[PDB]
Amino acid sequence: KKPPIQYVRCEMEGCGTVLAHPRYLQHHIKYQHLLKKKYVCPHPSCGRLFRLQKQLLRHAKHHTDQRDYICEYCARAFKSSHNLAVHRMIHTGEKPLQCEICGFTCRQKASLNWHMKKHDADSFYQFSCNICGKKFEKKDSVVAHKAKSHPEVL
Amino acid sequence: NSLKPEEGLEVWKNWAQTKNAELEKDAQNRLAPIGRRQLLRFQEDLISSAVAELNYGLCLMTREARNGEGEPYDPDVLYYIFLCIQKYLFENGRVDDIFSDLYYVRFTEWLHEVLKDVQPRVTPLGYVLPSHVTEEMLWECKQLGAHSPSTLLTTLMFFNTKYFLLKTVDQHMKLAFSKVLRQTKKNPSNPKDKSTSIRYLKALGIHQTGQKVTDDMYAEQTENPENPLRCPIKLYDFYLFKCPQSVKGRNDTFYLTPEPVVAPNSPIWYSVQPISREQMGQMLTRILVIREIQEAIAVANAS
Amino acid sequence: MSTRESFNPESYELDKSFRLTRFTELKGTGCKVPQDVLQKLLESLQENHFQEDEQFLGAVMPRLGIGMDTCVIPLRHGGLSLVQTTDYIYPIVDDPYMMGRIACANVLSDLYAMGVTECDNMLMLLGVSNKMTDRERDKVMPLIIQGFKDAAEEAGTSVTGGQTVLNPWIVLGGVATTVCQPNEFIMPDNAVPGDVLVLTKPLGTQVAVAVHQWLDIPEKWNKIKLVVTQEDVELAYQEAMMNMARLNRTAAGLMHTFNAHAATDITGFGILGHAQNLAKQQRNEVSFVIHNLPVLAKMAAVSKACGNMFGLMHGTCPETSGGLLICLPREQAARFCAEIKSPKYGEGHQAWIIGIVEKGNRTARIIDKPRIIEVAPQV
Amino acid sequence: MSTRESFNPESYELDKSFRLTRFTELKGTGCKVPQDVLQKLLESLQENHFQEDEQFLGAVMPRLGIGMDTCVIPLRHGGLSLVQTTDYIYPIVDDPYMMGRIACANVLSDLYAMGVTECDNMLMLLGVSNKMTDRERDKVMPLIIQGFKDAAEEAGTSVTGGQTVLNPWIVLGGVATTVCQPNEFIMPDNAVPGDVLVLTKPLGTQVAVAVHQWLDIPEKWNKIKLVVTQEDVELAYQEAMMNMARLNRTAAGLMHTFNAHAATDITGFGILGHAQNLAKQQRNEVSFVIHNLPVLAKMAAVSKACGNMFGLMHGTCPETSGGLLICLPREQAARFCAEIKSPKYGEGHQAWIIGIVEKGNRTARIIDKPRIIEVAPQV
Amino acid sequence: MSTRESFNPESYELDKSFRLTRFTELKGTGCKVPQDVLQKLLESLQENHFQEDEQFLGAVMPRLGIGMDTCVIPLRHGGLSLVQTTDYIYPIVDDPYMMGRIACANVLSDLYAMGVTECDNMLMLLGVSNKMTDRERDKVMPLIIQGFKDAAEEAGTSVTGGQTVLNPWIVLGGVATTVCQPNEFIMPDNAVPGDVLVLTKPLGTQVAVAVHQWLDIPEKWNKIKLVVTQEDVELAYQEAMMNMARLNRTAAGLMHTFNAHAATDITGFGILGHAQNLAKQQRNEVSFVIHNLPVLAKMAAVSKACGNMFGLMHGTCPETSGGLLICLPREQAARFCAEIKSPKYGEGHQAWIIGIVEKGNRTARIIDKPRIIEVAPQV
DNA sequence: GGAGGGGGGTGCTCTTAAAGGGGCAGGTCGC
DNA sequence: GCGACCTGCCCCTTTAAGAGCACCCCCCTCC
Ligand SMILES: [Zn+2]
Ligand SMILES: [Zn+2]
Ligand SMILES: [Zn+2]
Ligand SMILES: [Zn+2]
Ligand SMILES: [Zn+2]
Repeated sequence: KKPPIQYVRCEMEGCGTVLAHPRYLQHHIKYQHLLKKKYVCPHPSCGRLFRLQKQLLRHAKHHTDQRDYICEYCARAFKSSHNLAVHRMIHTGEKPLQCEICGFTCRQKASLNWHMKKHDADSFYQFSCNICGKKFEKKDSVVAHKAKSHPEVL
Repeated sequence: NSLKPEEGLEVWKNWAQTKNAELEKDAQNRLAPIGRRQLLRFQEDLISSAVAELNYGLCLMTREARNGEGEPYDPDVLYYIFLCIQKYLFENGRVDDIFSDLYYVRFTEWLHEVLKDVQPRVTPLGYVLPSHVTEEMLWECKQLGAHSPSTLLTTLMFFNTKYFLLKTVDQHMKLAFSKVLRQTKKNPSNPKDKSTSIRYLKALGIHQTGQKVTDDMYAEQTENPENPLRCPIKLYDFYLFKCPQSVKGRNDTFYLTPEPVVAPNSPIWYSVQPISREQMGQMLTRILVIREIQEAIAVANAS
Repeated sequence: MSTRESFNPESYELDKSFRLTRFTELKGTGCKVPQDVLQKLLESLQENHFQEDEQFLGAVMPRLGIGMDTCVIPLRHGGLSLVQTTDYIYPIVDDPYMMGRIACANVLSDLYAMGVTECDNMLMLLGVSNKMTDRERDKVMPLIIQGFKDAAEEAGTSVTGGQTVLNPWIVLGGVATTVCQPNEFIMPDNAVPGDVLVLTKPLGTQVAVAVHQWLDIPEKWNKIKLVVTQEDVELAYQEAMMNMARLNRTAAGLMHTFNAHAATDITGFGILGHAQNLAKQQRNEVSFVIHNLPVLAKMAAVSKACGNMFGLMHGTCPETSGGLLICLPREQAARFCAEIKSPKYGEGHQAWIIGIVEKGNRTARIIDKPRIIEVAPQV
Repeated sequence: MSTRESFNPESYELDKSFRLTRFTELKGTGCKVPQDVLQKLLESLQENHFQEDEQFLGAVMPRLGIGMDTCVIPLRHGGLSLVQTTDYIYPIVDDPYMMGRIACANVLSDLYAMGVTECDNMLMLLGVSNKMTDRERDKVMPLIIQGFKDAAEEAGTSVTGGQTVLNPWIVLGGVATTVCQPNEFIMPDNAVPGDVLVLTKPLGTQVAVAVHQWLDIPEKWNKIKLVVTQEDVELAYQEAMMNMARLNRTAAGLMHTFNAHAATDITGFGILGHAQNLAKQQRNEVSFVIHNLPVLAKMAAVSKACGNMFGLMHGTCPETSGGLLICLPREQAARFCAEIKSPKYGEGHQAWIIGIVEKGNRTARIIDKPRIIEVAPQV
Repeated sequence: MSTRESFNPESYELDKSFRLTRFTELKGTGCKVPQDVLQKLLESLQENHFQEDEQFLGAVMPRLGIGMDTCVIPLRHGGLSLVQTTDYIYPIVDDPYMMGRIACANVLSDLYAMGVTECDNMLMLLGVSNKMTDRERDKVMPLIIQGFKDAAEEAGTSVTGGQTVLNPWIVLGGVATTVCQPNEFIMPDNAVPGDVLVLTKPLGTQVAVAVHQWLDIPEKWNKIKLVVTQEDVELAYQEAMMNMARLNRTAAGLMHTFNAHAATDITGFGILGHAQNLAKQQRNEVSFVIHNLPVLAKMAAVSKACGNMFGLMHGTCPETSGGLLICLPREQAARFCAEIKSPKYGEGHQAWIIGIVEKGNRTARIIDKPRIIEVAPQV
């Protein structure tokens, strides 16, 4: 039932994203731009704000302590499947990423970001967040920084 | 000089003539390793011989090389003849090193087997027999020095086994870079003396503990002002300068396998994988044949 | 000419619609429409049994050389080895001078894969198109010849001799030969575990070349009008054309300097196809793994848009005049890129470490989710 | 398949309608429609101003070898000279295996024209047509490769490389390289007045091949039947096929024995096409005259039917894997032809003294009223 | 032996149409459609009212050591114990040799659940189908018996008796007995919160068996041919046959090493039923929860496609010669899987931690969305 | 009957920040 | 003078959590 692939771009300014199908364009527009909403996490002290309704359900996982994912080898409990997937790399002993200058291999991009400091590369990076001038390379990284740090809360 | 290439050329020519006669009388088709289609034959001249033909030709000489009397050569004179062959190759433009090049590995194996169970001969009325192979012989033939990674690695073995008197293979193998130490120990008596030497503890198993005597338990090298090309301290310093930085500070092995590819302006010559035991023994078997080292170890152990 | 920014047909008094690439029929799979079949045919050409000769009673050196590239043939006299290669590339660029230079560079690249810095002689095959007006042939072939000769001059050799034949598609190529001593070249069979792979030129040249052809056709352009604009496509075309016309002489020099074990040229097939070819030659049990993939700017997205036509991610995209895939230890590779990037001898050019030499299998592979390093547009 | 006397498409699970020559647009001119333009282009690619170098203040031997073919390149080591040739052609014979032998013989023909008898290496180019059916390719191409390797074996050489490309027309060829001392090749510039030119193979293979291809279609065959009988083609076709698969190696050896002042290969441009080229490089003021053209059986009459498509009489009839043209002295020629006719080992063949040599302008010419000799086919 | 090559009926003078599995009415629910009722019957035959004996004014192990399997039955002499088990499975694999090995392994698996690594004697029940012809009986039964004896040999025991009876379906099974000291077997009644369950064999063997028998019925295959290719079914069937024909001697031996509290086997009733039976036995108030479900590659897709036939995600699919569900502490379990993968004795196999143990009411459940682990067909 | 739209909920790949264990490097007390 | 012990700070790796797209599932639909 997979429809043929076509590419359509959100003509709205500030969103140059191109989507895999015309189907997804309606969902993108509605859930991102047109649907302007604000919610508050029910937790007494969270004080966070999420415009989508999907995000809150994920956020509820953070405040609770329900761990439904168990590693095959060490029987350790995780809150999300992808966290487990990253954990399994320890047991299989695989290091996918690799620095392109000194050939230094790591397991996660967080390690690589640390290594890039040795091979000083922020000089050629152009993007940066307005608050604390983080000096990122790409754009969505600034959004991730604004999410984890400089959080939007009440 | 000490080493004569004409003798090696003559021996190779005689063997090649005999082998060609054998092949032609057998009249069995056999194809050369060259690009053009031709029946395999061992050139009566060394230089024209292909890379593979020299290896196979050189391997069989260890078993078929004859003399005018017809008696097989003794191991020492045979090694001398091979050194003469190498000198001849160097003189006429060939750059191959029959003792170190990877394409000549089998020749080294056969030579090691020939020289494995050799012993000095007291057959002459004199109680000491002077081996034909000499220190100046290897120096002239570019076996020893800083020319190539393999020759330098062999040079360290030559000086290590002469001064530290590590005749046994195990004594060398137990050696490690951490154990070897270099101390200037500059003497104020002579201004700007700049004395330098490397010391190594000797494996003398005695009940008593502690350092009884500094000199008795240790062997120290010394600078050679007669030629800077021969100073063991200089070669050792140059050895470390051409080794990976990671290995320095390691106590596992001292000798590192040469890199198969090197250039005159290459910062590094050696890998991080220590030479194999078989290669260590093959290198040692050849070094002991030298006359200077032989008499030096004969005096040391006796005393 | 080199100085002129581009070849303008009007200036040479040719029809404006004239395009050199018109004569060829470009395909998504490149000139290598069959991959396995052409690979088997190439193996059959080099397939030889009598050369074993009882292995010459030992670990005899292979007359085939790499087996798949730059065969080395020992000579009867002098103890020398003849090292020659051949490669033919159809026109894929609109500037005949640059295309001839690209053909010469592609022909010479195979020698540089074995550290043969200097070349002795080069031959030239100059195919002439049947469907080419007599007047056009007199304005393009001189330019292609001049580019070939200039590239040969830049490589320290002179193009003497050759052959000229008529074919429906223009065929450009030649033979580069060198009579060198054993220490002059590097036999690619010494790879050991723990090494790293270095790429001297970015991937994705084929995509950049092909897309520039779509810039005029409105049917094909609309399929990617959203992913990639036109000015960036033109920039990628310029950079790929300039990249394909360099020479790997500096790569060979640093290869000798920095204790390289094995190397190969990424020409045709793909990076993965050539990596698999290289892995088979290794004496040890070493399997390559490629983690990164340098691709020209805005070329991975075009590959995604075009579906199975290109397939950059899987590494099966064909390349022309591609870089070297060296196998150096970690520290040497780290120093390798620094020296090549900013050398005193010549102009600077980047190099990336893309993989790690793993042990056991004698196979090549790309991780399921390789990282894409968008090469900056020479800024 | 070597022992098989002919090609049986039904024996390889192929429909009888399959013809190997079907994949090429065989024109009367053969490979190249023009000779003036092709000659000019070849001269352009064989010309380099920096090559002259004021003759190095002396009598430097040409670096282009013959000047037009089989370039000789001095080497750095031991005064050796690198002599290599390249030549590519398209299928003209239905038999696959015999086509490979013809292709191999064509490449080495240039090499044997310089006196070189033994070769070191020989790359090859396998152009597999995109129109070819997949099933046929897996069975037809191996026949060509095997035949080419067998011819290389006959030549005392091994094929240890090559390249495969896609091309509307099957393209076959290769490059042969020989590194030889100065006393192993003959520079063709010592011709002196009072000599005779010797052609070692019968002229007119292209006529037979083309007419045999026309055999099937009746539109053109109707008029050819008037001038010659059909049964002549079958034996003439076989003779042309076989004369294009025998190497000139024996003839090369006899040049050394018989003071061959110069030699060339008759291929592509025709007997008069190469007569002028061979003359232009002679350092002595000489001219060649062809008093006899030993045409193949009845092919001369067949050429009369088509006014210009073949043009044998004027001598500009393309030939493939043709014989040599040796300018021996008058006395030597007598024994040379006899020696090649009855060798000690055997397998002799006839050689014809096409003409003589006279002093004058550096040009070639076929007399206004040439005589024709109809070589007797062997059966 | 049939381990060297797959069982071919013709090799043993059997027709192509012959298949051993034809002698059983295979069904997706296993050899027991009303699993719940058979549990009641087994409880009825096990339960004995006199064994309580007023508790003997103390707390001592019961005759039915756990009330579900491997009764201990203490003896008189030397205070020893008599652990004895029985099991019967109808043929599920075409190969008779491997089928006999599977039956022996299933018979022995019950003892290994209690930690007993040695068997003094074993009996065999061999049933010959009525429908089987005489020519088949003397060709298949010897293979079955040879496989059974070979499996017994690997277990350090000997089959030294049994019984043979006629049956509509082939019935293959045995009975294993061991007389052991009180310290040689782990009584599976201990379990404390914080422990982690461990499985030694992947699930979904019944699905692989059923699918392999659907490759001959056109009606069934078309329903499932969409989701899985034939090669996947072949490799899954091979893996299941190899797994089902494997002894748990190593797991039983390691159980003592790593302080195992309780264990069982997954033969029949699925993973959930056996866990539920095990949970009731525990003295403490502990309930099991299973988060991971290792399944043979691609079998889960078939399981969900077929509908309410297997329900692996519900832990109800029956299994034959299944693994051990061992309850170990966290760090011991972490070490347990490491050692079983690469034992000192060699020939290791992977194991998984499929769940946790928590305070409850002596019950076992499976999370709503188990994380299906696709075990690859290693070697 | 139906393929297309609307509404909803979800897994997966990527990214970043926070937490944490290991190890290098001080200051203080004892011998 | 030399060492052991406590503690502080940095390095590098692993876990935790948000963003958004591609996807499926269900339902409805008027043509
Ligand atoms: Zn948008
Ligand atoms: Zn919250
Ligand atoms: Zn884990
Ligand atoms: Zn780095
Ligand atoms: Zn910030």
